Amino acid sequence: LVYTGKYREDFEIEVMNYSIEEFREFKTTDVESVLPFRDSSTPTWINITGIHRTDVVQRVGEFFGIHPLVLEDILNVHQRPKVEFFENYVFIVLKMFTYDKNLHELESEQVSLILTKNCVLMFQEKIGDVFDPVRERIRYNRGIIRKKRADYLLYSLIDALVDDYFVLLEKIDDEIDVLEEEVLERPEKETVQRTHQLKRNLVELRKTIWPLREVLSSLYRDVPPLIEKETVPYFRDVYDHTIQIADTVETFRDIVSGLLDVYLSSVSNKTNEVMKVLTIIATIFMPLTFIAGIYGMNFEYMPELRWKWGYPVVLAVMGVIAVIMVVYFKKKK
Amino acid sequence: LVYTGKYREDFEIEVMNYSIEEFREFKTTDVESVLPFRDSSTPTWINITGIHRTDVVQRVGEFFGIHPLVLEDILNVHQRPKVEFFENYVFIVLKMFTYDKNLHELESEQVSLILTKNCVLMFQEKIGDVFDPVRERIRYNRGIIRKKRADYLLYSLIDALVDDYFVLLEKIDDEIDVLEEEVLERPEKETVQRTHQLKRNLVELRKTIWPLREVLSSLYRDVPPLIEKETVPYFRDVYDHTIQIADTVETFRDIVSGLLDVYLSSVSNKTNEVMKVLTIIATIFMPLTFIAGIYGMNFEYMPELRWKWGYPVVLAVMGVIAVIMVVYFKK
Amino acid sequence: YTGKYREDFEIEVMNYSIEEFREFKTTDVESVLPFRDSSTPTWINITGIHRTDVVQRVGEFFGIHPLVLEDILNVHQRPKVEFFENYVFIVLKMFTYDKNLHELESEQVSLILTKNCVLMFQEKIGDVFDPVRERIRYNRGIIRKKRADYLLYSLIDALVDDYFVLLEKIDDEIDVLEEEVLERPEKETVQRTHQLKRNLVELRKTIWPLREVLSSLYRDVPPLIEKETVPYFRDVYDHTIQIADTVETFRDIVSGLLDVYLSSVSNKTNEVMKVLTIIATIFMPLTFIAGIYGMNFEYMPELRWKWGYPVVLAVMGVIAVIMVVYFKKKK
Amino acid sequence: VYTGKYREDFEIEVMNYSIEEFREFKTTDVESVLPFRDSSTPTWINITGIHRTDVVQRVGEFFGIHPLVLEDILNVHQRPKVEFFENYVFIVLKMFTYDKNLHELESEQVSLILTKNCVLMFQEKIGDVFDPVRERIRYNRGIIRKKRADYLLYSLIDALVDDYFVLLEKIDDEIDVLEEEVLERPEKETVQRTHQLKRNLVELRKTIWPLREVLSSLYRDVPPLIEKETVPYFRDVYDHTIQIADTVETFRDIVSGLLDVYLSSVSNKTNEVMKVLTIIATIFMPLTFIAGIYGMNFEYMPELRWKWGYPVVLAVMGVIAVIMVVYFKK
Amino acid sequence: LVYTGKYREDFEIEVMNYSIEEFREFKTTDVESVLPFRDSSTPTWINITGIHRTDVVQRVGEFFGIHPLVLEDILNVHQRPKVEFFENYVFIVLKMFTYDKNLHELESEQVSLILTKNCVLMFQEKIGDVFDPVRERIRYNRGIIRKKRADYLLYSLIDALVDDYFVLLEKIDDEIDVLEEEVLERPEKETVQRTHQLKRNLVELRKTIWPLREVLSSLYRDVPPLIEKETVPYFRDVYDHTIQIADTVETFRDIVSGLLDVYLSSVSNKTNEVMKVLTIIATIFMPLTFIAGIYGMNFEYMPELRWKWGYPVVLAVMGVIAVIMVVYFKKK
Repeated sequence: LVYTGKYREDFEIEVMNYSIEEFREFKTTDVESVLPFRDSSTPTWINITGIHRTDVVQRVGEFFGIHPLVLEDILNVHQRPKVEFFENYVFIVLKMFTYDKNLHELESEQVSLILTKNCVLMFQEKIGDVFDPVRERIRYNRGIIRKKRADYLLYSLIDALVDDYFVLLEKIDDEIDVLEEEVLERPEKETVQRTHQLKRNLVELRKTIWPLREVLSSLYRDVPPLIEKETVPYFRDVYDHTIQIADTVETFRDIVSGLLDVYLSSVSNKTNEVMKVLTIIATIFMPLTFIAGIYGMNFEYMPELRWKWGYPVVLAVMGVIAVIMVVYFKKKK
Repeated sequence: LVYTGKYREDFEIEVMNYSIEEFREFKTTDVESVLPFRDSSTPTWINITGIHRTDVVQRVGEFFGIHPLVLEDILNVHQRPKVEFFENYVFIVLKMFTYDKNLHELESEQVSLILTKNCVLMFQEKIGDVFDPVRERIRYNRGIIRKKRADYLLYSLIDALVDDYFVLLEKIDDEIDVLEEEVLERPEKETVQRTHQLKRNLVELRKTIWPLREVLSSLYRDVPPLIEKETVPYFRDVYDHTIQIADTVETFRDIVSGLLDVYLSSVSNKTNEVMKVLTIIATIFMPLTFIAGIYGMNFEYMPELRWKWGYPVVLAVMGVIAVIMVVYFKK
Repeated sequence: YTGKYREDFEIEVMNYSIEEFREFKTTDVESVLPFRDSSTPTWINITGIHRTDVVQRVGEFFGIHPLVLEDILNVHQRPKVEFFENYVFIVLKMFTYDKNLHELESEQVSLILTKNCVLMFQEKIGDVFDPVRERIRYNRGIIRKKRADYLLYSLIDALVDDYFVLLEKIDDEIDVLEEEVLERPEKETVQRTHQLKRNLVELRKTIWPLREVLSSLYRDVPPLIEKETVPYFRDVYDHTIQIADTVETFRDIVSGLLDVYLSSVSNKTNEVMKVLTIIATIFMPLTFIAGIYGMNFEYMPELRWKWGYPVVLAVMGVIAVIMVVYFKKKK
Repeated sequence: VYTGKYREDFEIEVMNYSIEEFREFKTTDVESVLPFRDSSTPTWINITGIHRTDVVQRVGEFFGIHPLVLEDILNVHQRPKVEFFENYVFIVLKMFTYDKNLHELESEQVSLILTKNCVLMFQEKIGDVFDPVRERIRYNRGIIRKKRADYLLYSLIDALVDDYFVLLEKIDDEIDVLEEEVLERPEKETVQRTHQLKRNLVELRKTIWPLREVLSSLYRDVPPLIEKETVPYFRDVYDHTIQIADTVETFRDIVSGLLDVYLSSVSNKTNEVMKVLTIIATIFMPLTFIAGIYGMNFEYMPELRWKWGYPVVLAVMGVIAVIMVVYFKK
Repeated sequence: LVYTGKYREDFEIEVMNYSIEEFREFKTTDVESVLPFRDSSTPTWINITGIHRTDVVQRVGEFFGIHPLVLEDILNVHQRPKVEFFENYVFIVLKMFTYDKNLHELESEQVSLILTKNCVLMFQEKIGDVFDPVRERIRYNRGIIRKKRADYLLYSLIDALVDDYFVLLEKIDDEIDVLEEEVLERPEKETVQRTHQLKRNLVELRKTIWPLREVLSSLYRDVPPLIEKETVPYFRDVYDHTIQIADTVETFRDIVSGLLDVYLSSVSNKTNEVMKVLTIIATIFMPLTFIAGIYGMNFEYMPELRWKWGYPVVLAVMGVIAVIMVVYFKKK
């Protein structure tokens, strides 16, 4: 039993049993109070927050007769999502994402679950989730959520985790718009440094959902013990929502790529803005310096003193030269 | 039960009850007057504008016995279009899209409606809709919209909404037409800030349309309380169009996709072209200037004055070198 | 009249029957008017519509909407079909592209079919109706035995066939541009493409919305008899598909033209600087040294060192030459 | 009207199988394949050389096929689709092939029509991926004999699915060659080759993208055929096109990023020259200016009044050049 | 039978024979010493080094009746990792990579293996492998490897193989962080070369592992000759790795792909930065030297002498004009 997560602080127990009639919920740290709900007729949902605790799970897990490896695998926070099939229960590896705005940081939380008999087990590390509206449906008798069983109750949680990324979408757009305005007006250094932060976290997001599809697809392909009549209409929708994300990822991939060019295109303009100055100055002096060089040189036959008005006439012909090119300038280049 | 919308200004109600025989249309802001129309055997079409009113949503919902969310989710002005079937009513979320050509921006208004029995409730935040020609055929008993019930009206309402997207695409292309031309001829940075945001507007669009197919797809394969037969092929025609719509959207991206580089394409090439102009100037005068710079420097031995006419001969040897370079240039 | 041609003007009327035929050229505007109630379908040519006296007369003579007259006076307008209880106004263009220089001209052809007459309006001289005149002249086709209904289409189909030549015009220039860009590349090429690609976009400006224009009568034609012109519209639209595709076909190619052309010169940007560097970087050192002896001092090494003039120059030569080996090093 | 580029060869073949026995033949006779319209066992039919409008018209009118359905086949340039009917099934498909020698992707349309137990397959030229499919029909190998023409069609399409994977292998290998050239020994005109590949890659996306609807239309419906013995099978095929198209989008980024390597290589070697050009002119311009002053002529010359002036002038400016050396690369 | 490798130097053959009872091993380059152990009912692990030998590999291939082309394929050191299936034994193409951090080099080592009956063939290129701790378990009876057969050891070989790929990436991972710091701050020349080499080796990396993933799924779905599901679930562990490894490879691919263009905007922006200096340094002296060259010329009418204090005045006006350029600067 090895917990490799960073949350070893708080622990919490919550159990929500429901039926076509009533609803019940409580928060008791008692380990042996939530266990007798296992053989309950009505589907009994159980929450375990603060999964860092090995002692409680070691009692609860072995009260359910859970395979030893499955116990520690839960405590392992470094894992690629999957599903563990058994003759009694079904285990699934999941992840939750949280992106704090006004900052670029991607944190994750691994949620594990085991569906045995009528009981659904949700295992949390810290406080907070997107499965609160699910409880709202349970508590307020919203839909067929009171009638159906654990596999649907599980799907209700599965359906919620799907919407988790949809909520995360607007969180992404926030940092984009801030980064947008940085690029759109007065672009500067560290912007590209911020670009990578947005760019790196971008593909990283889809990278997680990518194998998670087959994790859910294999379920949608098999599920022998659970009712497939209920299953097929459930997961097929979730199976569709991954396409909604598949486009949504590329949606921002084009934005990040496109907006990146704007900061890059400005430099070319800025370069062109400067290289026009270096151009016009070099074109109005070096040819005239050539004139100053010839008369600067002294030869055998000197027409300067020979011809009348040798000195003043030199400035005259050069003055026009400086003008005629300006007319040729101030145009499209 | 909080309205987070940007329009809490005005509040409007309109009621239209019709049939193959009779017809009536009127605007009564009275919440009590529209209530007894719940038991109407004829299809009841009701307009409700100014959804900012929490009490009206509550009051109308109470008398109709509506779930809190179904009333509250409407007050939530930020929501994804979807469909929920019920034993009595049908929860539907829609999004009206509007675009102005002068100022480039995508403005929208969320639309939700509920259909139970013969009752239909259209909801709006602000004034304006595309259902004006719909009311025409209703009012003048034109089409089959009178002959059938609210179920076909439900289609007829959505039909006008889906049709609006086609017209919207027409405005988009012309904005692209002007935009794409500006980059071609004019390497000036004004369209650049316009493009990426106008591109973003189209990018914003596909985010809605793609999952919006489920709104059709759900009704297309199910409609348990609604009548069978007719309901599906009418939706099919729309479900066929929503394919063409989304395919039309992605097609537009290809234009803007490489159009961004065209801006950089001209600038980079012109910059280098300017360098070419600067190059040929600095390369021809300096060596010829270097010549006179040598004679500008004096020494003890000057063969130039030893052999007569050393002045004009130098002018000749320089003139050819400058020309033969220009000949070498323009290669 | 918003056009620029106020010079050339001509009036022609070719009235036919199932038996006989008549044609005449009378500059009098009042002369063609009594042909309105002529039992036989009367086709009328009006070239040089710049004259408002003919515009104002005919419009008031047939009772034509004032804006429709202005629509003819407006030479810059999208093709369309205007449905009315009596007549139908249609905007059409005649595309002509010379191979000598890149330019595509378009003359608007408006037509109004009312009662017993069909009107053709030309801005300047020239059309594709010369063989159509022959069909009215030589009794070729069903144009004689039918009324103004197919008589109008006989004018239409000839215009439809005109687009084919235009594709052949551009495609030839494309094939030339294929040889101009992909191989033997030079400047001003893109500028020719900048004219061609622009006209290519300018081409889709008309044809693409012209589909609905031809599709306007596809399912309608209210005053005239139907199902004769409908299968015509079918095959006519069968042609414009390949046309618009051919338009789009060139676009993808034309894109690949500049794209490869872009990286070509932008890579030579470095190559150009290679020449500008090696030339300018060998002068400033030498020009300075050759500019030293121009200065004045108390002690002169020029006179102190015998052969002061040639020795200094002789040694600096190789010092500038070794720069070539100093340069040219593989970057 | 046949607008295709293959009007040369033509061939007709019919493969009729059972759960026990099997028979096949090659007869160009148009009236030999028609009486198998009422064949109990599912009939598989191969027709290459769709340029012939007579057979398509003859066989089509024999099956009561709508002229437009026969006309859509005559059109060789078309987007894949699915059209359900109360009797038969009409589906349009495409075949893509790439050669490594010259960078180009050749295309071919396959329009199949399933009516009851009769399946039609139409081609322009010789060559297909249905050869290993025939083997199972030939050797009584697998479930393919037991199930009907619906699973046959499923298998026919299923075989066409993996064809893209192998087709994806081609471009990825071309990428590998492109990975080599752009990075190692960067070369001009390679972008032109790359831009063609870009044009080739986008060209492929035109088919697979609406082909999702092609698969989704079938999979989520199947009105005439047996649903539960067909629908879950279409899924895996409908699942693959997601896995396929995602791999397609993957290459789009791969080639895009590597395309900028050659671009980045140029600007770097460009700037490589610029920094050198800078320090050359910047040092002599002030120095040349100084000597140019003493070259000027006036009424008063203090240079002669400067004791030991000449040796120190060239020396005092000698330090100015030195302090700029360390200043370089600050 | 053509050897295409670079190691024609050394040769060695080790044979490790064990059972559920004992263990025994020997190292004999003699060909006819390792052959009679073919009919051994006990699992026999046979090392094969000196793959340059076309004759012995043939001879052993002759002794086992191995297909001639397969023998040449073993002699072929240029091949995609795959599995050649046979009715009795099984041929598999594999690779072993080694990377040093000092000099960036990804070297390749192809090891083919064939398990016939109880005999295990392992074709080495040169001396040494990562199977050193694997030999300990066979020798010192460490684990259930003794109680099980060589088919279980067959997967135990993959363990040493895959564990290398883990450490391999861990070695390679060190360079990216450094290359980042090279790109993020203090960017310079040769950075592209490191960006090239590390990515180039990474290209070679996926080019090997990605098709090597098909090796497992080839057997994992079947394993026809050996025991099924008594070997298959072991593959599932590496099956998780071979996908995650290539994704961890893909991780480095995406990072380097992004790390590259950051350096592009780094230089290109600072390219103009130096051009700012060259512009303002040159353009100010362009007229100055020209002005000095004006009076450098000589004429019949010289107003310089006509103008009192001609020398100090001219040098005075050029003092302020050159300075205002920096004030004329700071525009855009």
